[PDB]
Amino acid sequence: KPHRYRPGTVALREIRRYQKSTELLIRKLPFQRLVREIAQDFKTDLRFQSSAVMALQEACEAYLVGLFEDTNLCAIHAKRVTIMPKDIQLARRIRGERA
Amino acid sequence: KPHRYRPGTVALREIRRYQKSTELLIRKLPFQRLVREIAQDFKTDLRFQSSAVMALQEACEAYLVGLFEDTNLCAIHAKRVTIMPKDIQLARRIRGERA
Amino acid sequence: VLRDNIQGITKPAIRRLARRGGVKRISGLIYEETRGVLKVFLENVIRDAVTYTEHAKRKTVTAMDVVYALKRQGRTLYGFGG
Amino acid sequence: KVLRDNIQGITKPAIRRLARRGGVKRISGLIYEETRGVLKVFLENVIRDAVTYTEHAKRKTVTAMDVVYALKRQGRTLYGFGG
Amino acid sequence: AIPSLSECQCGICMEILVEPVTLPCNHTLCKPCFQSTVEKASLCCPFCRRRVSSWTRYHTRRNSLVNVELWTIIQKHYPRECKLR
Amino acid sequence: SAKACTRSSRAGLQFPVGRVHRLLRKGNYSERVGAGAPVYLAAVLEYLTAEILELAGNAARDNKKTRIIPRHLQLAIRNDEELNKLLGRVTIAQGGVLPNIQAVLLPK
Amino acid sequence: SAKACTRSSRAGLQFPVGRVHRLLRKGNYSERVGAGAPVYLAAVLEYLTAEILELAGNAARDNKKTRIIPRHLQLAIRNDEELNKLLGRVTIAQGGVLPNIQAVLLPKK
Amino acid sequence: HMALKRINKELSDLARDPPAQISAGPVGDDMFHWQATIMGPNDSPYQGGVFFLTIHFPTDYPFKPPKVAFTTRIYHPNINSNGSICLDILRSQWSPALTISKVLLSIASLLDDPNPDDPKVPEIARIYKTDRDKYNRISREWTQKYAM
Amino acid sequence: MQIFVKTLTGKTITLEVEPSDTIENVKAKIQDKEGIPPDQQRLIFAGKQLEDGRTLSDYNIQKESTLHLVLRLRGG
Amino acid sequence: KRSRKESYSIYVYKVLKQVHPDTGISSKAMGIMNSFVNDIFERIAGEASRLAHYNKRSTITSREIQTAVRLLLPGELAKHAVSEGTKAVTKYTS
Amino acid sequence: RSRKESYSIYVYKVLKQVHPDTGISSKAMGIMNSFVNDIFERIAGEASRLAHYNKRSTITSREIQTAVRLLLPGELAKHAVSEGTKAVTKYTS
DNA sequence: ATCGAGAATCCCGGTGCCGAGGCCGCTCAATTGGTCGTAGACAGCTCTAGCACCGCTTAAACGCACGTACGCGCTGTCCCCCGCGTTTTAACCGCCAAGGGGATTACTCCCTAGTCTCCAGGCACGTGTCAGATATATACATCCGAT
DNA sequence: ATCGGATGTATATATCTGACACGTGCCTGGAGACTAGGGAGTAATCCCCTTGGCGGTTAAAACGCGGGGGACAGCGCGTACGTGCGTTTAAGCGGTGCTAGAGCTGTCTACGACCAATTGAGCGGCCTCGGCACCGGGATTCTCGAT
Ligand SMILES: [Zn+2]
Ligand SMILES: [Zn+2]
Repeated sequence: KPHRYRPGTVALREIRRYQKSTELLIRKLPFQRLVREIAQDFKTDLRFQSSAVMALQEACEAYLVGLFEDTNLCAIHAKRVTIMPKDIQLARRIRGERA
Repeated sequence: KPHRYRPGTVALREIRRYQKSTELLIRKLPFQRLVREIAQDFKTDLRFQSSAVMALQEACEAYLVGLFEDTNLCAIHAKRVTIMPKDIQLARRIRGERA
Repeated sequence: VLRDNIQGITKPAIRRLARRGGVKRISGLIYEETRGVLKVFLENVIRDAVTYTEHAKRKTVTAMDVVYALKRQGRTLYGFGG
Repeated sequence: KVLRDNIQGITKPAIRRLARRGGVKRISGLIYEETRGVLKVFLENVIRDAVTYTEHAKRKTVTAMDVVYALKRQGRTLYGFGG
Repeated sequence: AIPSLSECQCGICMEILVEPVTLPCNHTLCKPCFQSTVEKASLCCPFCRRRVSSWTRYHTRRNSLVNVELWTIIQKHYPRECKLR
Repeated sequence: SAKACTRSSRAGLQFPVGRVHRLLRKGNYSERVGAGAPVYLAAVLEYLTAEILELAGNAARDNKKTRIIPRHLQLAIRNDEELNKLLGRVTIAQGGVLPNIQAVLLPK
Repeated sequence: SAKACTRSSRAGLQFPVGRVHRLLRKGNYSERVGAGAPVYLAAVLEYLTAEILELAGNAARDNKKTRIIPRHLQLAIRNDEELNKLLGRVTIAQGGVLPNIQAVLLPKK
Repeated sequence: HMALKRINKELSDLARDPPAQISAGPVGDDMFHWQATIMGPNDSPYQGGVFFLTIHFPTDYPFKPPKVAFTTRIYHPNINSNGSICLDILRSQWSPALTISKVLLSIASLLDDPNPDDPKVPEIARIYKTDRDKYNRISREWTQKYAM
Repeated sequence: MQIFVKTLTGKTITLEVEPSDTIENVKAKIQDKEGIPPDQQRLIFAGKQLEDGRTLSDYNIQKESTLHLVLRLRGG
Repeated sequence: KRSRKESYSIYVYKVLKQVHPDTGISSKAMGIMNSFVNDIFERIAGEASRLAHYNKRSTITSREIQTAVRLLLPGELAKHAVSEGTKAVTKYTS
Repeated sequence: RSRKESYSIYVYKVLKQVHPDTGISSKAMGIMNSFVNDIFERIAGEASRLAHYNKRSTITSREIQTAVRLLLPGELAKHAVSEGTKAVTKYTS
């Protein structure tokens, strides 16, 4: 009696929705805290301009989007629809990031 | 009565032998003719220094060897032993050459 | 001092990134690898950014330093300066 | 004195030798045409820039320096020929 | 598709077109004027005054400029102008 | 052309010839800068900017908006083959990605 | 130092310093060039060259030869970790490739 | 070549429909050289003034803009002392479809009211725009001293 | 007294000037006699430019003095 | 008051008005245009400098800029840009 | 004729200093020349960029040090900076 | 093959806000005008190396026949992400408050480019010699059918 | 589970040649001394904005459960590719001959750098009104269980 969508028919709706929007997808404070942690690991007592954090978020999001696109391509090439970590390392190695 | 090797042993022997060696693996004259044809397509009546042809051959051989390594890695990822044209296409697509 | 902030990149965030990338189904072990690669990339960028900041005898990492490090790495960015 | 269809000069055993150096064990039958196409595309890309360099300098003979500079511009630095 | 002789002529040359091309601004005139304008003029339609370089790039690489339907009509209607030109 | 007027109007361009000339001269590119270089450079820059902006405006009009936003720039750059080839390694801030979904993943 | 010997000898290097200074000045890198930069640059160049030469010589000796051919240089560059990262996009003429075979292709038991 | 034929259609069209208050003709046998005469518009301080213009046509017409020069001296904000003319049509808005009659009537319109956006000479520019009477009677005395 | 002004082309024009005369009136007279605009002329005397508010006696122009005429043309 | 900072705002706005007579541009897209113009100018100037140093010359003549454009740009954009530059310089000299 | 310069003799000196036995062939010498030139161009370009970034019109040693830190990987960069600092300290007195 | 109930998405109209385009005042750099040391365009000469040809090999390419092993498709099993409802949590907006440090200006001083003069470090060239490639003859590691 | 060919690979020894190491003449670029002025270091001051915090409120995250579709393993097959052998093909090596064109040299003419005045283009600051954000209502269209 209750109405439930079949598995996988709402994921495509999410794909269609998210490829239409442009806003960021990672919450601001967690990313800012992570950036501050890494920076203070490198050199202590640093201050960040807000524009720098925004630029870092844009770059990280674009890089991850590209990586996931290539991972999905590899997973499809392996006659599957699910992305697995081995796809991620294969794509990264072919791109030359780790060799 | 005749002694013939199992399919897949002398191929490994060739793999071991060629990787140790370093000589050029393409005949000089056909490659020179191909280079002259491609060049005369652009501008007419060119003359080629021998060093230019040698450098072009070295670059082409290195590029093809790298592409074949990546193709083999993709083929092994797809749970196969044979390399196929779709594997070359996928490797080029990941590398960003085809775009 | 701060510790264990990599968990701030929550599972729904990686899910949304995959959904934008064009992914229908995600395995359960993707998230750890994604966090690892994100940490590696961030470390690589911040090293150059902090080096640029420290060279100029400053103390604040302006957006110009970050965009300059990104340009050096081969990932040129438009919008925040340059 | 023009030349024609010389891409067949890259023989099947030559591509097999290159693949063996790459580290492959079994080769499909359709690899050779794809390899020939890829090689032709790459050669065209390099030769265009080399010819541009040799044409700018008001010369008529491509040299090692032109090809080396073209490769360096394309992103594949080459040692062993000067520069 | 104009039977009239006068309207057919090039807006600049004042004679019958030779191998015409149709602009995205729905303006028709002979190709040599387009070649001359792209080499020397402002790379825009003299009347519309809006740039068409993007359209020209798209159509040029596949030689989409040639228009067969407007080609056939001009000689089938007015052969002697084409022959003298 | 007739002398004794502004340089940018002699060539019929809108980009500043003088500023480009100063940038070339003091930009640590070469010891001397020719008099014909800045005009050529300004013309090339103007042509490229006009080419980008025409497609951006077309996309904005197709998207019912009358003001160009970075999403329109992303659409215009990525949809054109030549410009995408030129700007291969460049990321536009807040532009999203092109709508593209693989054929295999589509429902049967 | 004593300011009596040659600049390379004064700084205790083998690479030239005056030649590096001339290259920096005439290379169109800056309007002005400091008096300490060429020494630093020559030192860095000498250190990198020394490391690569040491590795190449070790590889050649392990192969039982008295001359460094390009193959030994290629082996030294590839086997080392940091040098391989530094020269990842460099092609060495007549350098061959490192020997490796994927574990899957090996014969079964 | 084609420029000759184009200029021939130009002469035919200007002869069949002569412009009002402006008339041009061939100064010499050479087809490119032209002499034109313009009469001062009624709604202007240029009453009683007749002005002669010389016209040079480049080889590529109308594919390149033509050149015009003032034989006489006229006090206008957009005109140099030696006879240069500053119009965006002649160097910036030239189009092959544009013809020779409307450039002359545009010059007449400029003589009716000048354009102060791009002053050829700042002195006459603020003579014009600071006060009307200044420009009015100085242009008057100019048109009696030279045109008449 | 009377002075001479030599133009850029070498042409020499005679001028009737006085130490107490105003610059604008003299420039207007030059415009009437020659056609050159009044203030577009640049007058050079012993390497010093002439100001509109200044007088002839201020710059010490004597009888039979030669001035240099400079044309300032902008636009085109 | 803050110090002056030069930018290509006015010229890009003028070109936009020339192309589309009734469309404005946001601030972020304006900055993106400015950055893109700077990037392309840096690319062309650097390529021209290296190419002129390769031939033991000293001046960046318009020939060097033309060859740098023909190298950097793709097939069709290079041809159109060369045509535009040659037309502009020919108009400028005469 | 004309003279062409190279880093051949200095590379040979370094080789003799490190390995006093092994000789080096011609092609290896050309490869070392190309490597030295490539590294020099990279470091000089980075130093010039850093100098222009802060509105500086000169290239001091610290620009070279920062360029070395930026370019080379970790251990190599640290050792190179140590060597350069030692050379500058010894040269200045 | 479809009808129908339920849920997500698009169209349209009204209300409100802030930033984008235009205007005003002003400081600085682009333009003009002239002079001057030199970059390279051009003509002429030289001789290196690239192009074309020929002859004789002999290694490499080719086509064919046979066997076999693996790419591919079918079937089944199971288990693990997905979709949805409920509960816990901190992101985010708005606000206030301080002071660290980026940004600016003025002063001084000393580092380096330019110039001239002199001299030896490195390059083109020529020469002697041994490191290694080549050929020939054994010793041994490894593969394959079949016990 | 090895056994015995049988193949290919690795090892030891003579050899002879061409590439590598070294000496030589010298000349052009590197070094030493002196000068001048602008670029950079440093001290003092402003106020921008970055860190820190507090209250709420609500969108987003964490959690759990039913299950259905997808990952993975096993099995059969027949077709494509490896392996080997005899045959045809053109790469490779040597030697010769011709000359187009790279490379160098000497003149001098015109293009570009420096210098001063000067003023208009462009930049900083303000302001206002319309395009876009947003909300509420309705119309449209995918979607799935049941036929
Ligand atoms: Zn026509
Ligand atoms: Zn039109």
